[PDB]
Amino acid sequence: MQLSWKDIPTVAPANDLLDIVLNRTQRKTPTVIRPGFKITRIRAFYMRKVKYTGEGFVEKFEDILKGFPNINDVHPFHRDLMDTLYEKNHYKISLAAISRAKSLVEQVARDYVRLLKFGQSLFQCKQLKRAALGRMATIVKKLRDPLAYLEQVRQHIGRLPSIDPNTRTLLICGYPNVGKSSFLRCITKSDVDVQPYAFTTKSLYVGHFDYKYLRFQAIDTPGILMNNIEMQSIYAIAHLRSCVLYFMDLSEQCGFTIEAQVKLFHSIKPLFANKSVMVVINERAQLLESVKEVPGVEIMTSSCQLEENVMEVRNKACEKLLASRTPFIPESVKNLKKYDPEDPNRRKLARDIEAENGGAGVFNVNLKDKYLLEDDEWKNDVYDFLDPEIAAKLQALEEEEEKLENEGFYN
Amino acid sequence: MRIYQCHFCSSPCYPGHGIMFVRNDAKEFRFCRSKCHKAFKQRRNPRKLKWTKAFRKAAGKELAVDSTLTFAQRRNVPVRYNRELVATTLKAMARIEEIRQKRERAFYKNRMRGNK
Amino acid sequence: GHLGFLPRKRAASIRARVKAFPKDDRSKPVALTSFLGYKAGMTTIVRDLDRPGSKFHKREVVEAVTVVDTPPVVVVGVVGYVETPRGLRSLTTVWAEHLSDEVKRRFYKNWYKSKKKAFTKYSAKYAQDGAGIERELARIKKYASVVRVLVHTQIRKTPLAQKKAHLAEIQLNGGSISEKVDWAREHFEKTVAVDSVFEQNEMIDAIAVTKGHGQRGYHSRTSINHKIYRVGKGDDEANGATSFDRTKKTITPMGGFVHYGEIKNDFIMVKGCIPGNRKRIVTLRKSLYTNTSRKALEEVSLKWIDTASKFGKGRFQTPAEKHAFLKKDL
Amino acid sequence: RISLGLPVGAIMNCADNSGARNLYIIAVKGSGSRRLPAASLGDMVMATVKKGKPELRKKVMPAIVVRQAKSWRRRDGVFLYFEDNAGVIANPKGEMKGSAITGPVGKECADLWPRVASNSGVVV
Amino acid sequence: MATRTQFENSNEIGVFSKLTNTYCLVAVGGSENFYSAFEAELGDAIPIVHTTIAGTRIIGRMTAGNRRGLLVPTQTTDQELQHLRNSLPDSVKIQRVEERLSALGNVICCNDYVALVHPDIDRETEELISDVLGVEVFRQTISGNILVGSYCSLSNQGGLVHPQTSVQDQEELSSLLQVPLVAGTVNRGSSVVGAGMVVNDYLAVTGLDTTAPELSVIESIFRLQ
RNA sequence: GCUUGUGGCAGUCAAGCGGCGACAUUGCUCAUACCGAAGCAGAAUUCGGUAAGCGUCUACUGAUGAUGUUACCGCAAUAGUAAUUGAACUUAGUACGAGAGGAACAGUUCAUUCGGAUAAUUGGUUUUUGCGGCUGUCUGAUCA
Ligand SMILES: [Zn+2]
Repeated sequence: MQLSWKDIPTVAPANDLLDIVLNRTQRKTPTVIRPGFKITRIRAFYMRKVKYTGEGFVEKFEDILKGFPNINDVHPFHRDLMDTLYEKNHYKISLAAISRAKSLVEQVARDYVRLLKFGQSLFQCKQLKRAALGRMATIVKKLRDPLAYLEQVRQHIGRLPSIDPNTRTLLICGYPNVGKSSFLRCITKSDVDVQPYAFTTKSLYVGHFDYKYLRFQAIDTPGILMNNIEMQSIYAIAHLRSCVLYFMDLSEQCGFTIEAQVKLFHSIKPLFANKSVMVVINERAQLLESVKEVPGVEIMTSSCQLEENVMEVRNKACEKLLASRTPFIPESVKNLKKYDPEDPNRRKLARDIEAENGGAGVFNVNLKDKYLLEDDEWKNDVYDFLDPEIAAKLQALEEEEEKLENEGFYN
Repeated sequence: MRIYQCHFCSSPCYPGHGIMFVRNDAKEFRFCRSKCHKAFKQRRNPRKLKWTKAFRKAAGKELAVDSTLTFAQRRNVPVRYNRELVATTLKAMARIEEIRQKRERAFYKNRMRGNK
Repeated sequence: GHLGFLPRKRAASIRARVKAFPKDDRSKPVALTSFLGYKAGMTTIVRDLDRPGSKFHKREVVEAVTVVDTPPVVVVGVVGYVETPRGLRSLTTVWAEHLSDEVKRRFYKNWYKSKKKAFTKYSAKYAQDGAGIERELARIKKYASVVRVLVHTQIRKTPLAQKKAHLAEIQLNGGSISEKVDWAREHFEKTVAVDSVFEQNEMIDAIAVTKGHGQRGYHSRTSINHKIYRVGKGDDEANGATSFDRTKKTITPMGGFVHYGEIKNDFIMVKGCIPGNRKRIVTLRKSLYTNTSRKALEEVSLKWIDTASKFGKGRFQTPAEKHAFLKKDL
Repeated sequence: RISLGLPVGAIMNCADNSGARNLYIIAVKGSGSRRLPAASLGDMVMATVKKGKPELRKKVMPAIVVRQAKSWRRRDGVFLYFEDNAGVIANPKGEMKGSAITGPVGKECADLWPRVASNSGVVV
Repeated sequence: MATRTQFENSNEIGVFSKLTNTYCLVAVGGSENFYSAFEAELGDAIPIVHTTIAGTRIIGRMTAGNRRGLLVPTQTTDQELQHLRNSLPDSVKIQRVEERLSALGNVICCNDYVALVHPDIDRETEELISDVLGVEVFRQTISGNILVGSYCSLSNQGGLVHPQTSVQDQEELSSLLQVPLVAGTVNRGSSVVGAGMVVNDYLAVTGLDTTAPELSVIESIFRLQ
């Protein structure tokens, strides 16, 4: 499945949903009837309205199931991410209830349509018609609670970032918002709240960048101290192919003790060993030496507010992920200069002269003004006889008639 | 402009007139009028049709080559133009017509030989 | 069917009268607003399309262009109109005292049998300094607000057996109506040319009666937005030539036109096909307004015009070119 | 516009080196409405291969008409017709399958489809 | 130096343009901003002339030429020929061919010193191509492709071939051209490399879809720097 | 002063009506165009309203028939009315957007259908009953 779900249709509230379907049938079906109408016509008239009303409810329920993905069939990563943000049992219950409501609606049509088609009076068909649509309203009316939950999930699930577990990614982890949040914006074009309070980020972020002509996407964790919000990062670390970067501070940011960070690191050590982790830091060496026990980790003292150190860590991370006759050139070519985007004296182009003539489409492209001639002198001026040297050859053509105008037989 | 002469009749085909045929060996074939197109399908030989210049020049009805005619010369080596060349070439056209018309002053009575 | 034209009954007459004229221009110099002519067959033209942004920009294009015979027009009088709550009303009309025999024929059906006693007492009204004529003209200047000129075509100059001049009104434009009527004063018995009323690339519309079919045809139509390409002085030579061809030619095809004679007077080349068959009179009007579009404003660099005989398949544009074609002669 | 000469259901030859012997047309992409709209030179039509690659049984794929064989009016003034009608095989984006195209190819079609012209050697 | 542009939002740069080391040709049409693409990167280095071939916008595919002249199809009009001669330097020869083939850009490929032609072309035109262009001519088919000019792009610095040209095909062809050759794609997998881009000894233009590795490959193989 | 959209049975409560009782209540049984709201970032989209536009003997019509006589030129009371859908350039790969994708206004160019004209040209179309050719029939026979 694709990494985007913004196409899910909106789930209207039960109160609005009930009005939409009932009003839709009324406007799209005939209304004029009299007791003197034919019995067969009356039954057919009511049958179409009942059938149309059932289809309207089915369409919305059918479309809802189509748009909403199955929580346990998308991806092991997205499975938990949706579960953590949208409880699985509630999510399944809402979809299951929608299917049950649709099945009941189908039962409503089968039961009453069969009864209606055998009616013999206008009131019987009319009253039974209300009974047919009466249960549909009751079924939908009691479905208000699950419907509200679906809409809230719909307006939030589609907004979730389109993170791709399959492709290369760079996970960011460490003590809550210790320099890590600002790191993502430095790598590439992305925005993250920089205000340094403990949990500056509540959800995941992605920042795309390219190295070796290959796409990469950096991922920022909400924060790790359990908390349900923190649970999102735990599954991201495990089920994402990446080399996670651990963030710490030594001298400038947050002044926090490295002892707590080192001890907290050992808690995650068993889980994320298969990722070739790296450690970035903004008796101290001895404390880090405990983390250095893992051969696949390194400590990089760096500053998180300049590009030189940002690339130093990133360059190593990128390698880690993948570790798994003569030409003719006129002098005028190099005598000129590369196009200047904003120099007023730059060589103006027809793309700009067109605007001077009122616009692009209105400018009449003139094949003239780029002409090579000995001298123009006009600039505006059977046609095979225009080749030069014909006039000179006329000297061998004047005396042709002298040998045929004085001899009989065409005289 | 510079219309092409019909291959089946040598008659120039002015713009918007005549029909053209495109084959796999296209060598574009132009018919001046429906008669040539229909006649071409019937495999009528130009050397036999008495009313086409192909037969008239081949059969000796009129001359085949002349000094001015050799300069038909649908040249494809253009040179930078000038009004003096254009103006002078206009005089050549008048002389070309004059000499060609002068050449058009005799063979339609030369064939009268033997019928004096 | 199209209810805009139904009922599909007979046209009022062979001649079609212009129901509406250009609104007004009280600042531009006084000039005519319409003209008369005849359907002089049709021809074909080739030109380079200078239209920007087009699929055929700078490429040659073929289009059928109609030619209308528009011999000079002479003014026989003027008509004054005054606004009234019940609509415009004709106040007074005057005449030039020397209406041509063609005009005099227009007022008689059995012209040969009639004594031919055309305008005589009105003609005698010119036997003095114009007191009677001027006074009637003065009230028009004092009272009239819109002035329409009475003019007729020089039918004697057209290859038509009729000889009965077509007479119709043409509305004037310009400010200071005193000058407008004064303009008509100078033109009494004088002739006007199309070159003084139209120009190349100008947009015009023509109104005429469609061809009959012996209930079909014989209806007035006003196909709007027809472009004028060339306004040629038919009396002069090289009317059919072009700047980039510079060979002397005449617009008249070899053998003339089908059911029409040679052209020996002013003519206009118009885009499309003006309604009405050959020999049908057509009245010309200029767009009814100041149309502004790229199609209208685009100029035409005419390249070559077909002038070959239409009575079969043509081969040459002139008998001189036919020399490159004889027992019956020599 | 040009005169139509390929009514729906027509069959003709293939003008490309894709190996197809003949093409069968069942519909015209972007079909108009009124008599069905007959196909013409340069138009894209849904067609199926009658004989040739055996895997193409009852397979419908977009095709581009390169010849019409029906006399039509062209903006260039002259009226002309082709010896025979033929099409080419390409995807909706114009990615020609056959690396080369032979036989007459309409000038309008060549300009309309840049890649088809690139794959045609006997254009015009 | 390599430029990424489009004509009428089309990636086939070589269809609507033809460029050499001494002159540049660009097709006219509904759009006009395509002219400024070359002008911005060329300026006064070489002339840029708006022109059509037989009234078509496929000038790039219908014509072939080199720095010493131009070769145009049999359907070229005198107006275009006369205008082209008067809008180009003196050292640019122009002549029409008389052959069944018409799409010269697809059927023929040439550079400033060597040329490749359809093996089925007549013998007479081979001499004309060499004389007009002053270049060597060899009958060749790139990896069996018959339209050399469409699936192959050549220059003095180097050349490019469509991806099916294996290393064996690249090496054998390199002997004739005596220049490095790379087999790949342009405009994000477009097999028609010749039509997809136009390149010379000092300038290269490719379609918008051209990916970074494709753009770098063109830059490296053609030795832009 | 008929008609459409919201069920049967059973039960709590009550704004009120004077012991009855509204709604809440518990158990099973449009594709087009213009506006307002929508986590509507873009594209696409739903919802609500507006236009109901836009789509899956006699009816009619040809003709004729005192307003001094005729003819020309005019006004208009009145009746009918039409245009419609889609596509290409540019504004665009800009705005927006981590990315994938990706608009709008204005300025231009075309295509389908509908309708009024045209027969310049293309064609179904021949009593050019125009040429050339042919079959039988000629008159004894070149001549038909
Ligand atoms: Zn002929």
